[PDB]
Amino acid sequence: ESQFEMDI
Amino acid sequence: MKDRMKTVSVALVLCLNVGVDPPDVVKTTPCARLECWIDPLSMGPQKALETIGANLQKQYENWQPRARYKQSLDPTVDEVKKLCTSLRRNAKEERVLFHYNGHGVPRPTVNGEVWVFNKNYTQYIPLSIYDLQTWMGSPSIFVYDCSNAGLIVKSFKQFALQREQELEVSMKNCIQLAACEATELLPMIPDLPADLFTSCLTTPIKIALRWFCMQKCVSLVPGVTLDLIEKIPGRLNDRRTPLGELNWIFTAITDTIAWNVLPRDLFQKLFRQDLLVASLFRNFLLAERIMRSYNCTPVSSPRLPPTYMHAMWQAWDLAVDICLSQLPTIIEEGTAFRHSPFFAEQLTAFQVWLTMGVENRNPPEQLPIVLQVLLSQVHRLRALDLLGRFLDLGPWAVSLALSVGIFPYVLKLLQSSARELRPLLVFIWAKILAVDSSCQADLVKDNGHKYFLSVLADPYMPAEHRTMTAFILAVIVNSYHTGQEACLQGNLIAICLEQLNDPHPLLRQWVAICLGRIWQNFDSARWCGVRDSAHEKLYSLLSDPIPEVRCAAVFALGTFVGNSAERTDHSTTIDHN
Amino acid sequence: ISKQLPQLTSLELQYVSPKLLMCRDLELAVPGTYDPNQPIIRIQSIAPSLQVITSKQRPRKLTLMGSNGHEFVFLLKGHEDLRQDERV
Amino acid sequence: IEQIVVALGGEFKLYLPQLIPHMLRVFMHDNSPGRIVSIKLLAAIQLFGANLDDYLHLLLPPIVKLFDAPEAPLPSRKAALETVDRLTESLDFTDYASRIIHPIVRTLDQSPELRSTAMDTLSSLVFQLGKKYQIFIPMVNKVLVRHRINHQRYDVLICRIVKGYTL
Ligand SMILES: [Mg+2]
Ligand SMILES: [Mg+2]
Repeated sequence: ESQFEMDI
Repeated sequence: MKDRMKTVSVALVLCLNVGVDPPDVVKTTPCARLECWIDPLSMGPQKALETIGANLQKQYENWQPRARYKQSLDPTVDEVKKLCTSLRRNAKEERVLFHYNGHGVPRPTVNGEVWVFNKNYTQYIPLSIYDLQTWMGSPSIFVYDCSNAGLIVKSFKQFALQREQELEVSMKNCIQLAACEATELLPMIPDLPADLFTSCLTTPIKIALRWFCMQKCVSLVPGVTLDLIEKIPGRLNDRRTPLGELNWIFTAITDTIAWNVLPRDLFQKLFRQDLLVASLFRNFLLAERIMRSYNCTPVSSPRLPPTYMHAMWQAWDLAVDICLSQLPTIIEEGTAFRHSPFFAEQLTAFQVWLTMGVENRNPPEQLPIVLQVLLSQVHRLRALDLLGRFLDLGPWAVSLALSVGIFPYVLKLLQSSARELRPLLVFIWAKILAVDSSCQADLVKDNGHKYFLSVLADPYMPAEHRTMTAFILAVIVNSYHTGQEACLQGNLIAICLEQLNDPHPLLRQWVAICLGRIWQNFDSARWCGVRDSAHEKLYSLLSDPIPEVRCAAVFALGTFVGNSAERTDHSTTIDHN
Repeated sequence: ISKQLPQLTSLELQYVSPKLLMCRDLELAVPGTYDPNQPIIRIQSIAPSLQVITSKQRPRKLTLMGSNGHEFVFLLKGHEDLRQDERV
Repeated sequence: IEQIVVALGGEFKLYLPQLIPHMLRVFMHDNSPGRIVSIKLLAAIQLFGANLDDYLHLLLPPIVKLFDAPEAPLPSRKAALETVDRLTESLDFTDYASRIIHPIVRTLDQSPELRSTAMDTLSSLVFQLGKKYQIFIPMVNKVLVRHRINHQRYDVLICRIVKGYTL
């Protein structure tokens, strides 16, 4: 999905 | 960005004929025949080839682990035709990447002739770029590590034109990356890898640090050399290690440069549509910077403006210098690794710009940095605050924020477990919806609407945020026509009815508007409306001293009855009253 | 295993014996010489890699550097009892 | 030196620091009839290219001083102008814009003999600077209008910069 990983 | 075409398969075609030097090779002392960090002479003609191929595979998997792998070692003619045909069959509409090495091949001709053969060098086999284009007629990306690589690109374009002319009785879909111009050769430098262009595109670090050590005229960090650079601990994706932080900074800088140099028409196509294309161009900028120093000029199609002159590269060198001054002791003593102030300073500069922003100014150059900061859990609160303050300017400020891709990230932050982020996400979404109400039901397809319902429910939240939340709910209910059921599942009507007695003029207006918008064409909340005698409370707002509240009450009440009357039945009593 | 051994042509000390690679003047005489009436030639360094010779059996070539700066070349071979050669 | 520079394509950077003192001394004390030695040096310098990345700030005083030295034979000043014009194609002269622009304006005023070449030099510098040259537009034009000075490329570049599109 997102181009970059998110530390949700 | 609805166009989400992706790369499905990668073809690795190697011509590393270990032990054979073409007749036009100048040899040998500075040859530095290091390929994929392998020296073929220590393993022999067969083990080395397979080992190098394995490393090339690993280097590509780091960027797109899901790609379909396809490899040929010294393929001739039918082997390539069959490979390209099979890959086209695997995915006929998606992109294919074609990587040609050419180190063991004589300098290319206008036709692309290559030394592929049945283990007998006298069988050069002339090839045809035209035929290669025919086999791979799909959208595709080409990488050429040839010495006179630009010659191939020129022939490719001329053949594409020829084909188009024949069709008047692929040019616009191909992307090409060539190592250097048609009139120059790759450097023979004893300290560099032979596959310099590949290394820059596939391993952005490593050579970047090696170059740093070699290129710097006078080192300012005594004691740091290659013996330590090759011992730096950590995984590339482990955000808290030296290499992790360096990769994060590198990405942020290269995105900032692309944002601030290219026209938007190219930026969106190259750095957002496809993960692999964006990664390759991001690394290409580094390859340009490094190869310039050796009298080589990398060539690409589409052509980009030059970037080696940009000021941001100085920031990179500074960050690298700071990191490396800690490396000795960390290795020798084990001292804890300290993080750089890079992002803190970039946020500070943004904050300074915000002091007095106007439309008639260059946009801030650091929005791509804020986008990166929002991905972590250290400075998230500050980045969100500064973003909010930026968005408080007139609508133009919002459009810029939209053009970089805040939207798909704030949708993810919307469902985090944090509670302290409530007023910030509410403010940001209130402004985005106030400016761009066309969002294709993203807040009601996912669980974002539930978040805002809970936000409204919280009895201790200040009225300013309750008002913004009520606004957001009114917008998504009237805007999407799918939130119509969700607002009933959460008993939004009960909440609004309770909140009709709120002393604040705007909560009274927006709550009444929400109720009016709910009672439009709902069958379920035709019945819920009549069932709870909601109108009985709304008419009391007709006594409100402020005419804006009376208008909102008249709207909600008239809509309530106008739609409830569709049944008539016993509700005709209400209709007349 | 039988597929791979013919492809072995050399060994580097870093993968088989890092302790030798890191030497150091060891105060030991070069194995091939000692004369009580002359100065003792001390071992100064060991070549970074060994060359494997391919035959029915595989001896390895070693080179040592001595205190006099000369190269000394020895052939290292296992699977044989050399005490007979010494007596001869 | 020229032959070595051509042979040592990307390696000359490791040896250049040991020759700079001699080139500088030649520029300071050129006693040839009248400046043929320094002219030969200028011809050699034009081929260095990227090798001057970290040394441009050392070799671009005396060229300008020669340019601003109205005693030397005319071919020397023209050679200095051509040298800077060619160097502009490969090196970043952003930080030296004020250093270069001021001497040229004086030359434009002082004598028509170097007028044509000087205008060509401006065209190359402005091209590289682009919008960065906007801060200098009013001053140079003020001098240009004193004399019958025009140029197809300078005038087009300035009009494009003012309009806001230079591509
Ligand atoms: Mg035997
Ligand atoms: Mg033996």
